[PDB]
Formats: sequence, structure tokens, C-alpha cells
Amino acid sequence: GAYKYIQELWRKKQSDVMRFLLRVRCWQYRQLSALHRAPRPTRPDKARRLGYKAKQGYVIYRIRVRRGGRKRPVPKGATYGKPVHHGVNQLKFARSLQSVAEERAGRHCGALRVLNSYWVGEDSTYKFFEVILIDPFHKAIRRNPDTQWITKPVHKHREMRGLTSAGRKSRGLGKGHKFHHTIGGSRRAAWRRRNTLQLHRYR
Amino acid sequence: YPMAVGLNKGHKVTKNVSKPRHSRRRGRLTKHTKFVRDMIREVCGFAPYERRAMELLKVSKDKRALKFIKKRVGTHIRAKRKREELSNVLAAMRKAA
Amino acid sequence: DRQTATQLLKLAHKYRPETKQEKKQRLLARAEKKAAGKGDVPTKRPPVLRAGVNTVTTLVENKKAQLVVIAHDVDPIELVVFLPALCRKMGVPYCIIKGKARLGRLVHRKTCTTVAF
Amino acid sequence: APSRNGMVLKPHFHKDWQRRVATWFNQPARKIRRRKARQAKARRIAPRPASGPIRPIVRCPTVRYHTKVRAGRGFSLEELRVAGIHKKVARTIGISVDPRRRNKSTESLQANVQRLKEYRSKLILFPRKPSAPKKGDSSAEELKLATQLTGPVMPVRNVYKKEKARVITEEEKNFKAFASLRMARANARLFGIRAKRAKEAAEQD
RNA sequence: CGGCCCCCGGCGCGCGCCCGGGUCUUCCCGGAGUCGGGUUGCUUGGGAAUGCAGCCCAAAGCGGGUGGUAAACUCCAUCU
RNA sequence: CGCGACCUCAGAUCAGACGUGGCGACCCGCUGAAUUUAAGCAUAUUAGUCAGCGGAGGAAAAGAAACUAACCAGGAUUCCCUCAGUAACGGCGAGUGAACAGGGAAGAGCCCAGCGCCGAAUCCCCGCCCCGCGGGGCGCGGGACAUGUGGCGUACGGAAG
Ligand SMILES: [Mg+2]
Ligand SMILES: [Mg+2]
Ligand SMILES: [Mg+2]
Repeated sequence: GAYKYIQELWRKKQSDVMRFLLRVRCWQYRQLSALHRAPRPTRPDKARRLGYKAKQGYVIYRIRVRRGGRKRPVPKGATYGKPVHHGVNQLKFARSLQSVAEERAGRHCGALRVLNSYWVGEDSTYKFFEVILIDPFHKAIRRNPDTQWITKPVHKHREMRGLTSAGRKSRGLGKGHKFHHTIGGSRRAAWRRRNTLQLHRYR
Repeated sequence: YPMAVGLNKGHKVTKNVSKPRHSRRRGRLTKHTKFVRDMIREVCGFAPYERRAMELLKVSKDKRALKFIKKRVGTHIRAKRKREELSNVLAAMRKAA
Repeated sequence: DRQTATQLLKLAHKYRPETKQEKKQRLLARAEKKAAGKGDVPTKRPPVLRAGVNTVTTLVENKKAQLVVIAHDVDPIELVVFLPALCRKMGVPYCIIKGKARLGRLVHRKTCTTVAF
Repeated sequence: APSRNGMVLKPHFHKDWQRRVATWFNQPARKIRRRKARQAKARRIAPRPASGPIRPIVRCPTVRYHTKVRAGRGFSLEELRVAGIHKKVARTIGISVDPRRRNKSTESLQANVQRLKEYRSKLILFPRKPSAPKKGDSSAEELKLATQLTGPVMPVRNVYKKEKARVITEEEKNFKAFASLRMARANARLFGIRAKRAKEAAEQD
């Protein structure tokens, strides 16, 4: 029952046993490059509950994202419009930083299918995410029908469409009274369907 | 003498006494799970917000102690359960000597 | 120290787990005795050391283990760091040996991080 | 821009509505398309009833609609318990199953147990090879048709009671008034306040 | 309507795979830098903040979310 | 000094595979105005639209409740008619604006990590053959993966013994 102890030991990361080694490696992740292949998951508890297994065809990268919101990419901060859009320097980029990590990990490796990712560190400038990848044409993934959904061509590039766990949290979708700004499919399929004029044939 | 308004409302039926759903008994203690949390909190310890709380909780007051946890743990219904289990470990430390 | 580790790894050497070579011929010699005698119980208990942390921790908390050898340089420590505190409460005697790859040669693999009698 | 007495109107056409217009010119051609998809499916499941499984009796929720009876999604997994048929065998014989459904009335429970035993009554299974576990003879004189229509047991049947004619008796023509409703409504909105005033009176000492 | 060539969906010989149900008893039972909170900017019909995000704080286990007016007590509903 | 096991890493015209670019009507993720309206104009409106950027697929996205409800309760998603120009938002101005009931179209449900049990019972690659077309399967034999956890039964509607 080891992975029950790895989980509960991880849910206390302000304790001095746990915040020691969580920044003796945040030092060590900051001495490496931007995207870097891990040889193995640094936390096998959270990795395998997100769909990892220890077999040939699963591959882990840790990639580094720079923290903070977005500055509006506009020359000398002059946006030229009505005053409600002078927003250069307090703007926040409605997709999360983990979804940025899943994307450029999957943008570099195009032959790889990204399952999802998790958190392994942050310091002040950088935030660190291990991104778990799936090789769809390995015969340990191409066989085993528990995994053959991702070797099927509609699952190409799930972050550039926002289909992972970190991706679909920004889309605001869900069942309930808090979430019917996307009541058919997505935000802009609800938009098109309430803003179309359905003038019938006998009207 | 039924009526749609008042204090015994609605069409009267007879209740189907049944077992609860299995999902509804969810966040329960289940002693093997209690063993894993309670054994690991002595190899892990206390967070720094709940050591400064219990040096306020063993001498001075409980009204500054809950107000402190209110600022650091979000709501009020969370910050009393934390205030009363830091105090039960505090009596297992102090009165169990 | 290296004298105590050697007295330990000697005793853990003759309780080596079953390699795949002898697994092939133990199942040949099992069928040829069913072809001979059809016994109810040939072996009472085949003794062996269990290896693996998720295997060991189940044995420690049921108190079915005798002696838990636990490794030294496990690359995230959180895989292992609970288990010295866990053997003390359950009453299982534990010992830290130098090198996760040396006791991983007892089990015919690369590293194995824990063995337990 | 306005004029004499007329409506004050808010037409919602201040947006690029001419790119989002929907013309129902294919709506004849989609009606004959989804007829053919019903016909080509009805002969693909050829002996099985068209419009699929049996659905349960369901009373609609609101003050507006709780007088009427509606077809449901499936049986609650306690009907299949009480009617005595397995939940992974229910959907392969033709019974819609809804595992997230609660029956908190005994009256609504036993009407769908009776509905489900009446289905199993007038059901005829077909063997693979004629071995017949819990099954009898040749197929009910060849089953009088092939396929049923628009419901196995006609799911609505929203019936109403006879209640022929009574004699207006004493204390029925006397008491049950409009004042019974106005005393009941004030006992609803003053129940919580008076029980506070009972606590204040008892702490006098 | 016929005759000519080609390509399919499902009979039946050999692979392969093969214990199901019911009651009673004992035992087991769940996803964390996440929920939540504070603040900020966008978004929403969502109005004492609908959603999303950045930052700081950071959970519990008869727990947690929700119950459309912020807040404290209480009962109940509902989902996990 | 050396030898060896691993752990982190490098090199190769290494054996075998994969990704790039086009189209883009429809679909998904971002990003994003101003004309215009308000008889002026700043919030507002235009409009989360145009333009910009990235991904697909014959459909896509969504999808089996951390749901709706508040009464005799309903029961994944999507679509249609209604709810409804309605509750609500708004220099409460100009304007904007959903949902749940209800009736239909279609209907289908499931899986894992964890939790323990099972002698890792699992998978990949190469060698020759039983047998084969248009090649992939059970078998025979080593080299790997893997105990830092493969496979079997297992999923909250309960499960196991
Ligand atoms: Mg590898
Ligand atoms: Mg300009
Ligand atoms: Mg008309």
C-alpha cells in the first residue's frame, strides 16, 4: 500500500521534510534547459493516476514556464482605441500556465500524443510541470485496446484544441447552472446557436 | 384534509425506506485510512501557519486564534475544525504528560 | 557497515527469487508429477524474499515480515521515507543497506529498493 | 423617429445577423432522410420492437406538471431487484435501465414492477439453438406480427378516477373552507417565530 | 426487363475462450499546489462577483461541492 | 591503481518507425479591434464578432451528474419547437438577454489509478520452424521492458473473500 503513503506525504508540502526536497530539486530543475526529457516520473503516485504505466511507449518531459500574466504586445504601450482597452499591464491570459506547459511539450514532439501533466515545482520566476507523452506507433501502445483510443487520428494534438485535463478547465464547460455560457458543446457553439436567426419555412 | 399550502403540504404518499446509495458515504474515516494519515503526521509534522496558531492557542486566546486561521484558511466552517483539532493535539501534548 | 551487510546479503542470497529459467522447468516438473502421483500438496510453503515497496509495505502493516532491508540512494526519497517510521510502529526490524543496485542484483533486475524476509 | 400611438419596440438586429441565418429548405429532405433511417433500422433489428426498449412510468416534476405521467429513462435498479431480473440481463432483453434513479414512494415503485412483469408476461424470446432455459414452445403461434410500433406498452395511459356520486353529508358541507387555507398559511409563516417566543418565556425563572 | 464481368453484410466444418446467479456473514472503499479564500484583470443576463486566469494564502475526512442576496447558527435535500 | 553494478547523461549516415507542408465551407483552442449606435461623448453598443495565430476530422466539439429541483419529483450529451424578447444586465439610457419544467429527433453505455489478492501469471525485439494465402496469429529459443509495479478479476449503480 505504498502509493497511499506517497500521496498523503505529498499533501503536506509546507512541512520541513517536504519543503526541503521540493526546493533542492527546484534548484536542480532550474539548472537544466527549457524542455528536458525525464528518464522516469519524479512522482510515480500522481503520474499513474493520470494514466501513466511503466511500459515502453510512455515518455516524460519536464518543461519550464515563466510565471505571471501577459503584457499586451503593443508598441510603447499605446493601444489607440477607446479607453476601455488601454489595458497594457494588468492582463491575465485566460488559459492556465499548465496548459501552456502541455502545449509546447507537445509542440516540440509532434510524433507524440500528450495524455496530461502535473505539477512538480515553482520558485518565483519559473513553474515546473512534468508532461507525460504517449508514442502512438509503438507496438505496446498500438496493441492493448485499453490504450488504442489515442492512436486514432482525431486525437492528434490535444492541446492545440484544449482537450486534456489542463486544457478543458479553461473552456469553462460543465453541467450545471454555473456553466450554461457553454450549453451546447463549447462557448462559441452556444454563441452561434443563440445568435442565429432560425426563420423557418412556414413562418 | 389535504392542501397544497401550509405546514403538511402536498399529495400524501408512503415513503420507500431503502438503503442509501454507496456514493453518499464518501469522505468517511475508514480506520486503515486513518492509520495512514495519523502515522505520517509525525514523520511530516506541522505547517508553519499551524505552529504559530498553536503558540497562540496554548496561552493567550481563542478569539485571536480563530481570526488568525480565518485569514489563512479560507472560510469560517473550515477555520473552526482546524481550530479544534490543533487544540486536541495540543491537549494530547500538554495534558497527556 | 560492510561486515553486517555481507552477513545479510549472504542470507538473502540463498533466498533468491525465482528466475525465469527455473520457472520454465518448475512447471515442467509440476506436470510430470501430476502425470505421476497427483498429489494434493507438494510444497507446504516455498520460502522466498518479497521485493518491491508496494509489496513490502503491505507485509509490514500486516506484521507478516521478519526483517526489511531498505535501500539508500532512492532517487525521489518520498518513495521510501515513510517506511522507516512505519516499521517502528508495526514492530518490524528494519535496516538501511548501501546501494539500491546491489540488492537489486538479488532479484535479477536493476534496482529493487526494498526486500523483506 | 417615432410617431403617434404605437408600441415601443426593441428589435434585436443590431448585429451581423445575415451571416447567421438558417433557412429550412432541406427540412423536407431531412424528414424523408430520417424516415429512411427509421425504416432501414426497423428491419435491421427485424423481430425486435421499433422504438426500442420499454420505458418506465414517470411523474413530471413541478407544481405545473405533477398531475401527469410521462415515459422515463429507465428502471431504477430496485424494480429489477423486486421484479427479479438482473441489471446486466435487463438491457439485453429489451428493458431500459437507469441506475441513477431513486424511488422515494412505494406507490411509484410498484407500478413499474407491475409494468415490468406485464412486459415479461407478453414477451417471447428466441433461442440460439432450441434449448429453452426458462422458455417454452414454438414462438407463440409465430407471434401474430413481426414488429410493434411507438412503444411496447403505450407509455402514457394518463388515467383518471371514477368517483361516481356522493350525498353531501354533514360536516363536509360545514367546515372545510377558504378559512382553512388562510389559517394554514399563517401557521406556516408564524411557526418559526412563535417557537422563538416559547424559548423566551421559559427562561424567566 | 433480360443476359456479361467485378466487389460486399450475415448459414455451416477446424482455431481460439469458457462457471453464472441468490441469501447471509466478514472485510475493503477512491484522484492536492487541488478545493476553498483574499485581491486583480477579462468575461457573463448572473445581479455582496457566472466563468476564466495571474498572484498571495492554502484545506478537510459523519468530509467536500451545490441549493441563484454577503454573514453566523441549525435542520433537510442533492450530487461525489 | 583497477574491476563491476547502477544512476544521471552524450555521440552515431546505428536497426526500425514516426512528426513537418497544403486545403480550411463546416469544427476546436487562443488572440482581438474600430467603423457604427447612443442624434455629441468616455461606461455601454458594435462584439467576444472582422482581421491575426495554432490544431483537426468526415463530421468535430460535448457526453454518462461534485445535475436539475423543492413535489406524488425528475435522470449522460447534442438538436428542434416552446419557455422568451422572459427573469436579469444597462450613463436602468441606447440597447443587451439566458435557464429549468414541457413536447419531440436520437438513444448506449463504460474504463483506470487507488484499495487488497494472485510465485510478473504481463509486454517488446530478434532466431528458426507446425501452417498459410493478400500476412498476422497461439507454439519452440535468447536479448530487453518491468517490483520506483506489467497483467488478471475490480469502480462508487457498490466490490471482494
Ligand atoms: Mg525506457
Ligand atoms: Mg489605430
Ligand atoms: Mg406567424
